[PDB]
Amino acid sequence: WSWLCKKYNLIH
Amino acid sequence: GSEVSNPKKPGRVTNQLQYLHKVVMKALWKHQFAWPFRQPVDAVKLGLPDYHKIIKQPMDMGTIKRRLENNYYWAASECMQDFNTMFTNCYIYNKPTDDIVLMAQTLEKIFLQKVASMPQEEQELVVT
Ligand SMILES: [N]
Repeated sequence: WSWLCKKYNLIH
Repeated sequence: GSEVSNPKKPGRVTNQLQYLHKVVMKALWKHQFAWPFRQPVDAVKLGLPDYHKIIKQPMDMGTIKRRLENNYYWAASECMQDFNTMFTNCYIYNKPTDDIVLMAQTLEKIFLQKVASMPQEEQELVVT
């Protein structure tokens, strides 16, 4: 939901 | 973290640096695809134990934006190098098929198109 959550799912 | 201000480093405003700040950066910062690049990559929070071994110079749009605001650069070529470093870091660490690589490639294409309309002769600006 958050920036960190989406950044994580994107970079992995 | 990369420095955004240094009194010992020559810096100034030029017509090209002003264009990158008020035209190019203003458009790229608000772009939909910019969200992964607006702040530094946090290897601890993201679980990237080898990021800082592969990436020798981390770079993000927030650092570039602050360098433009602080007159950190001497020439527009320095700002272009930081953008190139930000995009190439993503190309190096991630696989060519990853979605984030295509996001960086698309942002890079916008960046280069906007730079094509930059003033071609660089001239220092001192009037405030
Ligand atoms: N990913």
